[PDB]
Amino acid sequence: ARTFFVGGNFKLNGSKQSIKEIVERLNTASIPENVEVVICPPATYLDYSVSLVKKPQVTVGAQNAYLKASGAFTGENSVDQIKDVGAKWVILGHSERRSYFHEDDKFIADKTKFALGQGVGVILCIGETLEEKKAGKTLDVVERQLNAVLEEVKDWTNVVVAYEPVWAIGTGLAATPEDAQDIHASIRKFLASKLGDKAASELRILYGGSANGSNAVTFKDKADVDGFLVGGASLKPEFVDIINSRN
Amino acid sequence: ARTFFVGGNFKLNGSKQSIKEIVERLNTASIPENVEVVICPPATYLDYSVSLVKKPQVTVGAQNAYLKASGAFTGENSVDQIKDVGAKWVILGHSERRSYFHEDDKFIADKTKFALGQGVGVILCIGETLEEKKAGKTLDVVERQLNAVLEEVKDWTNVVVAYEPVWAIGTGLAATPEDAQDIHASIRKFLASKLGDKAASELRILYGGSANGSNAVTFKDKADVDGFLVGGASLKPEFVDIINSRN
Repeated sequence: ARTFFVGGNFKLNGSKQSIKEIVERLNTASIPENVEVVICPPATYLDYSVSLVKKPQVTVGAQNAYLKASGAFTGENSVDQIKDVGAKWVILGHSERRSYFHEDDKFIADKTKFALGQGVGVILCIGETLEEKKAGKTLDVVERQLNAVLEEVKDWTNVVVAYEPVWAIGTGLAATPEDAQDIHASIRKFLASKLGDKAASELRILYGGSANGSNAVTFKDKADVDGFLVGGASLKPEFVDIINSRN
Repeated sequence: ARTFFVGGNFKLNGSKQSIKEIVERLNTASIPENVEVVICPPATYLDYSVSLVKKPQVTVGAQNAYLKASGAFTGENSVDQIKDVGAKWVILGHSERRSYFHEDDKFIADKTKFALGQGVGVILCIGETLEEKKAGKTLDVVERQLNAVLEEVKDWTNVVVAYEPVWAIGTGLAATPEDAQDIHASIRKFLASKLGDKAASELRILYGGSANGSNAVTFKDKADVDGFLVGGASLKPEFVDIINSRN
């Protein structure tokens, strides 16, 4: 009893035309009532995407936001503006911000605090690199990453956490569901100790690697994979296959 | 040439409601004929804002964008998606991005090139800090910032440059119109050594300092300040009088 959650990170992808299509396709599909989908298009299409959604199961979120609501912060996205057009989620700490935009763990910590504070949900991204994986420093990083927000955030009833196998992206290594089962279970235990087994038992831990149409079922029987944070496949029709990979 | 340009950068501020009132005011205002006005809302509101302007003189721009149109850059803004939505400009290099997100000179130059590729125009920001000003290295700071862009783009038909005296912000220090004239004259004398005087005499150099309703009027008769990159004045009734100042 953890509601299956499916998130779709469009990344720097979409157009009014393609998004329309993407959303019109949900709206229109058979999707369980008891699944939680959140689509996260560029900030440029947030208002627009909202307009378009008609199924109770889906919401939209932003792919980043700052740690202040307003002020002199040219080029950022605010959680106030994201709630203003009806978005309900924010993705924080994605590997692409961590690497390319060198957001540190305290940055994300602060960003998470602030957003949960303003009433928006947070999809928090953790995971290690190849270098880091090869030195078997995987549990280290991930608890280090989680520890920084644990410092600021005491509640977590509105956080979903997604693990991203960064070592498995463009490296030529592949993550199996067994790899994922393992790491999530582990992650869970860690959080059980900091938060209590009740709070940890209800928290969703999303698998964040290459999950797609063909795969998604592969992970239907892994008890600690509560859903997915999909990349490329979210901009495609296989997206709906994912949403139904359980039944 | 040198048609007066007035960009209003809203920074992280606005709601659907308030961007409606500022546009409406703009729609009904009796502001001059050859005047270029660009409003710069939060990404969240570009579509919407475009939808409301009905005035040949006013256009819209974004506050920052990546150096790629699409891909795996979660959280970023794309010049192509800014285009799809109908905005025409992007501010690149603002002191707030150069500082808190530390966009170095080369990133800026890279993003200027690109956006031009794609067809949007750029409001390129440059400015020295105080410390740099104290060392009397304003001219070297500004040249160095501009050269990075000269390196990559040789046609600035589409670039207006914004001069921000970051050293007059917060500091207790104040920039005069005469200050402005001096500097602009100097960055103009310098882009001519490199872009030929014709190109230079056609380049609009804006004052991105604290320009408001009440002092906008003091820069008239400053021959090298072709306009303004306004700030908080932007979200208020007096943006209009800034607009009508050259009159």
